[PDB]
Amino acid sequence: ELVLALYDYQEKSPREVTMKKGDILTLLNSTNKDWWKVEVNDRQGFVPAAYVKKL
Repeated sequence: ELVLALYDYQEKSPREVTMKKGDILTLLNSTNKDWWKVEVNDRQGFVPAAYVKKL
């Protein structure tokens, strides 16, 4: 599944990754309601689920 980044997010912990608004990310795990695991080109980690939209 692909998600679209609606906002910029800068990583704030070791498990997070950074994304820019408009990035299309690969969604790896959306089992948590708040934090989803994504791949943003050869990095994998968590971003806030509210800040992305599934395509």
